[PDB]
Amino acid sequence: PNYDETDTFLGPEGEVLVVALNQADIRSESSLQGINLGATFTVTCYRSRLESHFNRLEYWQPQTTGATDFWLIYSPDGQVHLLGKNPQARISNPLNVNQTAQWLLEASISSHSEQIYYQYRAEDEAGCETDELAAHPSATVQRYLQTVHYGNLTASDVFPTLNGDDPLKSG
Amino acid sequence: RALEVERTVSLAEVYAGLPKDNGPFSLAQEIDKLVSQGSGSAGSGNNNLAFGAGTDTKTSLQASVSFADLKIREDYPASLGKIRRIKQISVTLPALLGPYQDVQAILSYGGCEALAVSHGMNDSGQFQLDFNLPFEGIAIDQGTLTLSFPNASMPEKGKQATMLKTLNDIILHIRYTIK
Amino acid sequence: RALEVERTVSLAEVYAGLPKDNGPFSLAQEIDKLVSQGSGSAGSGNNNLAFGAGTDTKTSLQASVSFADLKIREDYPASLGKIRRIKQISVTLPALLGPYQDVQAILSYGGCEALAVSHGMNDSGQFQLDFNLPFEGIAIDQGTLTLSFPNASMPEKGKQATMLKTLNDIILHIRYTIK
Amino acid sequence: RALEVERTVSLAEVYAGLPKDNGPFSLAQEIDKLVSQGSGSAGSGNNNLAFGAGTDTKTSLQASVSFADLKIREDYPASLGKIRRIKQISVTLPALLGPYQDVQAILSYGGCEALAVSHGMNDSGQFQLDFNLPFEGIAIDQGTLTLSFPNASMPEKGKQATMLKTLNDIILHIRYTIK
Amino acid sequence: RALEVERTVSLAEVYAGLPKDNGPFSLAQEIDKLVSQGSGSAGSGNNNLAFGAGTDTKTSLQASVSFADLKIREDYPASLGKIRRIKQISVTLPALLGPYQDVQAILSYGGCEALAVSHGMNDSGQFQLDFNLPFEGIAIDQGTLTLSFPNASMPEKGKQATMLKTLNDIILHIRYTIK
Amino acid sequence: RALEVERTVSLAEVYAGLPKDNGPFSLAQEIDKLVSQGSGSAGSGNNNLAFGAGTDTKTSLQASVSFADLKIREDYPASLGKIRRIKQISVTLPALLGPYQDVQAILSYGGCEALAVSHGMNDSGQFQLDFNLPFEGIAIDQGTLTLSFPNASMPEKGKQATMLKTLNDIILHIRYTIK
Amino acid sequence: MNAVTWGKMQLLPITPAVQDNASLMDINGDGQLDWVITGPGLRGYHSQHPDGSWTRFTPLHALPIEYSHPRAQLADLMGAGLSDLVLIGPKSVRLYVNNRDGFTEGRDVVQSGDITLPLPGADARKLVAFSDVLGSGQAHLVEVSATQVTCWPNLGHGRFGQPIVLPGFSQSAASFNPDRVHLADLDGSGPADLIYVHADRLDIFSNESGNGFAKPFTLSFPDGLRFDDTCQLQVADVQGLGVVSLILSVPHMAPHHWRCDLTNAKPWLLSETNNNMGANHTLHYRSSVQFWLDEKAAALATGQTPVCYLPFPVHTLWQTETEDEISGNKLVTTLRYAHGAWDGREREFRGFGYVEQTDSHQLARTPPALTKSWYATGLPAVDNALSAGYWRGDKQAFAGFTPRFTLWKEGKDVPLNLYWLNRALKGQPLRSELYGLDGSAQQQIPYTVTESRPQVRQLQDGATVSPVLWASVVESRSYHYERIISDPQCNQDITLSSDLFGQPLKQVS
Repeated sequence: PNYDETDTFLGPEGEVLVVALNQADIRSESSLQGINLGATFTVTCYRSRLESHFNRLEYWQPQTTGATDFWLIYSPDGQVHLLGKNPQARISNPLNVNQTAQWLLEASISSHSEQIYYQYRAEDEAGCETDELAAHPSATVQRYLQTVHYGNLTASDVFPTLNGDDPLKSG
Repeated sequence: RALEVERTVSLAEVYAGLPKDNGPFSLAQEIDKLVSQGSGSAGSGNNNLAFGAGTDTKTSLQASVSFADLKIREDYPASLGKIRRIKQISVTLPALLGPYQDVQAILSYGGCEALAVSHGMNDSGQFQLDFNLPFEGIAIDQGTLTLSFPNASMPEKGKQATMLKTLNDIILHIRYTIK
Repeated sequence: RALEVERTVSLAEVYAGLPKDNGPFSLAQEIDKLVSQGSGSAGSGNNNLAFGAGTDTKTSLQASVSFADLKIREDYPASLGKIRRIKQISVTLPALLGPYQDVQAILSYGGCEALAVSHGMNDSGQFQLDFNLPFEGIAIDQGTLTLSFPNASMPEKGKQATMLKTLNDIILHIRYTIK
Repeated sequence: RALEVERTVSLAEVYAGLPKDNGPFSLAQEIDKLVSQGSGSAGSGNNNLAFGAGTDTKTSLQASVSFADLKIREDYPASLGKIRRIKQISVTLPALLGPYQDVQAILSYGGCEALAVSHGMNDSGQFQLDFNLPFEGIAIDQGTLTLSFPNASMPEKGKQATMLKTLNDIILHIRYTIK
Repeated sequence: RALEVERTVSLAEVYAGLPKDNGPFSLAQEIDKLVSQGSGSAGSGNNNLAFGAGTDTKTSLQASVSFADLKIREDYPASLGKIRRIKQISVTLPALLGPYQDVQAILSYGGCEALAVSHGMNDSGQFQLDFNLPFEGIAIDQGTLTLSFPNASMPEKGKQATMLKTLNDIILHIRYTIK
Repeated sequence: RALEVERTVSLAEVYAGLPKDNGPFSLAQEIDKLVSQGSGSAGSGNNNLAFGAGTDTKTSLQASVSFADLKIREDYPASLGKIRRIKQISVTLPALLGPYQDVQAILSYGGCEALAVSHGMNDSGQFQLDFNLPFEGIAIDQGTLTLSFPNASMPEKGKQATMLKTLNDIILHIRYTIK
Repeated sequence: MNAVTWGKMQLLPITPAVQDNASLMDINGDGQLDWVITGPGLRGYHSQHPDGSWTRFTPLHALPIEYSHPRAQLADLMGAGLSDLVLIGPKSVRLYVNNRDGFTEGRDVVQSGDITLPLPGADARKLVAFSDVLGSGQAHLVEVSATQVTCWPNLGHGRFGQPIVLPGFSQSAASFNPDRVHLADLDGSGPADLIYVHADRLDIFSNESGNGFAKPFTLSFPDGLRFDDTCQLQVADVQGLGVVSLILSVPHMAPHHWRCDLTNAKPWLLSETNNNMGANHTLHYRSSVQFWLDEKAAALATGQTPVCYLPFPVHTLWQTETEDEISGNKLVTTLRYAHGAWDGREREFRGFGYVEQTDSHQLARTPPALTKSWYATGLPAVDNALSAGYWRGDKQAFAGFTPRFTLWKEGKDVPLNLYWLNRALKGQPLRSELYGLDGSAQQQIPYTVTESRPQVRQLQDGATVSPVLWASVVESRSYHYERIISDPQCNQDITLSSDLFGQPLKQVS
């Protein structure tokens, strides 16, 4: 990938996404689910080019330098997904942190305010010899799904990490 | 020392790039039309594609071109020199040949005025090409350069009626000198 | 001051395209017939495949071809030149030999009248072929041109009896002028 | 017998390593800026990329270099010899050509003073580079060597203008003798 | 003029094809036997493999072969001629050479009687083979051709001892003319 | 009519093979050390690696080798010719240069005494090498052969100081005659 | 059942007639080989169709002048599966990107850090080539010395990472020649193993996931085979076994050859499973090459001409035997594939168009149940050949279905970028016929016949990008013959209207 405006994305089903036309769906948003995000984002509704599920995908990307880009998936059974908002759920270039290559699923909301939160761990230099550390020095990019939190202790239709207040300090 | 220049002319880009008065035409579509029927014509003036006129040439498909319309003199400025004359002409015919067949073609001019084509891979007329020649010294402005394909009629069951169906373009490699 | 033309002749194509009552035959299927048994023939006239008649050539398989039956004079119109004389003939035996194997074959005509084939891969007689006196006098429309494979009998237990059974074609690369 | 040396000179490496007093530039960026507009300039002195000045050369991009600033005399110690004269210069153009396009370029020195680049890959101006020449004997530490590209103006619809947008470099294969 | 014949001779096939009264052998199995031991022999008469008997050649593996046992005169009929003499001989040595290693070998005959093999892959002894020669005019019946390998002893620490273990065959490219 | 022998000589194997009363060394490590600092030597006698001594030469990394310590006379017996003299020497500098790069190196001997290496991949000092030369007739036993790389000291910011650390070995393709 | 040989030497009827300055390569990557003629005057190619035909001369839109450089080479640097043109310098490459119609404007990618790239061909004591010695699917830059194997990882866009040393390979420095070094993946785990060829033996170094090489093991040559500089080692899949075989060629005094077969089956695939309660499944695999050679041989028995549209082997599941260990009953479901489809434009495997099942029970009699079933591939040359393989039989059946390409405007389906409409049909069912193989007079008559009709609705148009397409089965017709040719019991379920999101608005049974 070139990591610019001339790039295509793959959906979760493995099919290529295209920009959805109504002209292209481009809107300017600064508020998701009542929460002020801190910046103004250029939301772009995407769509699978071979439609099976009829879910829609929003590419939120900031105009301001200082925030970061993420995705939303609105599945047709009322669920909304949050894919790669925080750097724990993004596979990005270790040199250029804005060069994201994989927005991993971070949280889900159901229609009945039930939430799931996905916790990933980064790679580290643990338990590998010095022949591994010489050839692959800063290999701290690959994420592993460590634990998945669900069982929402109180009902809320907002994402557990939009507000920026420790998403597992919620019960 | 001459300024020794190699020029590549595609006959499809010449024929389709004709002015609309004389009438441009597709080369491969008109070759497929001229060979399949008995005879006909395509083009006008000296940039044409017609059959033969003389005796024992009426089954031959002749592709004429004009040196004045190739505009070779505009490729370099006239302050270099005006003695612009041909050193050597060779012709490549990209076709689909049979298992052990050859190409028969005669490159003529209006002795060193004729040239036989045998395989069509940068094909000079010679067995070995030695610069130590046909068309040598003909100016790049005046003249008419005809490529005649014998046995090119499919109603007359000519043997070259199948190779010309696979022919998409005719390429001339003009080597000329500026001095 | 000449028109230098190359012509390819596939001998299995020539032998298969003989008219009826002249005995058309497959060169690949009638060589290993004549090699396996002692003697025989294939076709008639000058386009025949047989063994030699004289002494020391009784075990030699000779694949002869006529020149007027090739009709090389019809490849170009007679308006170009009525004189058409052979410049050089080379033989190719396709996919027969390895990189360290040899064929023994004599290409003769009825000095500079014969030619020994050694590797059969665009193979002339000579160690270096320079056009700098091969074949003055030989017209393309008269004569016969035979190719003799010695020791080619299996009941006499000659070498190249097993090798000629794995033979695909015999290709002659005739080069001639139109002056 | 002379010390027969070859030196490969890259004009993008020369133009980008000028002193800041003389105004260095990138050859790749400045070409598609000068081609896309009518005419401009680059550099200063004899290491300049600019359009032509005279009659019928104004639509022709010229890339000049100075022999004195290539510093070829310091490649070898001055005890090996103090004359270093050019034997032959070849030009290589890392560009993209179309399906039947050629390169039109004139390498000139301020008949053996000029050269005509045609294919642009180790391109001496000759049909056969026989060493038995243009620029022969020009001293390596004095003079100006220019390379003119005719039909280089895109507002004036030059046929060579789209090739120059892809031209990444100009490579010079200077062969010279130290004797 | 002359029937220019090329013939490929394997010394491993000559040494295996000896009659049982003359002691046939495998070439690479006795080359490895004689190099590792330092002395010994193989074969009989003129088709032998041994170390040289003279002074300065006591550590030199020599592979001899007789021209009368190669049976070259039976390759073509005697009606073609009797003047059958060698034009040229080249040597192929299919071994395992290093990245920058050379073969030392002298092909002799009992200054145009000897030949030095230096790279061993279609190796003629010349820096440039020019037909415009060693062993020229030698008849194909009389004589003995010897390929001597200097420094070919493992007990005497020869620099070619481990090279010769890898050598599989000695292949001779005999070019001869039948006049 | 001489025995024409080509011997490939690798100079790192020579420097690694001096007995340790003269002092052996590896060519790649001693070049990196002697380029990075200004002064320094390696080896002893005539098979040394040092800098130039004369004027305008003290920044030239010179690599010398003795002809007697190559022992080229031990490759063939003295019974086949005592008269061994050089026909030609070519130099390869393996894995050094990119596609459009040049090296400056002089192979000399203590105008046929010197030779300029320019591309270093089977490099003779000729623009077009013709066998019909430098070092032609230099005896096999006697002399020193010096390869000098000008501008090779890094504290004086030599243009060849960066590329010489890449150098692995120096290869000489000596072609000599035994007559 | 898997024995492969080669036929007669057949003379090809047409050849592209410009035999100079050309080679065979896939210059555009569409699966079919091209005869790329880059001569002095013209540059272009003839493509070879799988049905024997040669395409006419197609000129390349742009070719670099440095394509004729003696040290340039065609490699895969951008990662798009195409052969780009590269000139490797020690600290800067020049990269011309293949864009499937010629090449693009050349870059000069300067390598970062202390990276000094090896140069191919510039040494005779080293092998510098493009190989995947890490298993990543990229052509990395490898340098095989006599002492170590150093790999520069390809990062795309001409960039190259810091070098990685893969230990474990070593030879005698005198007896090391890089021309006997062959980098080839032998099992199929992805990294390239290292084969060094001696005389009378053959060292093989197993790549350990791109982290090094194992202890070598020797495969001694059989009695009568030795190697030299005229010999050649080829590595190819000449067997249809999924794994490559080592082909050694000795050319002198007669060309004779030998083949080393390392394994029978393709390794690291799932063979057997077990739940330790009395049930186990054994899985057997066959390559799609073998399913093509069986299809091609049976076509020439009826005088038809078979054409293959799958230029790459797909290692398919062929037999999955189930065994209940308590009762001893076994069931062997054997599969048979045909009409594989690989799309050249999107460079993707489209699937098979014909799958068979044969449920044959082995009770410790009952006839096996063969189920033919066709699917739509999306390739129109494969989809138009499927309906010539159906069971006609009864001569009174209704007319079969075709796909329904449809456009969506003003809230309704109005009928009709024809490539993307066919591409949406992949994996749709087209027919299925069920048989019972008892060796009776009704063995060839099906128990039931089901036909389907897919449709594709274009939801938004695509100018340079793909459209949005929605594929569904719009009407399905089923038959019930019960192995009686006349008198079946047929029915049908048709969808007439669907709304914006594919919910049915009008259905007819």
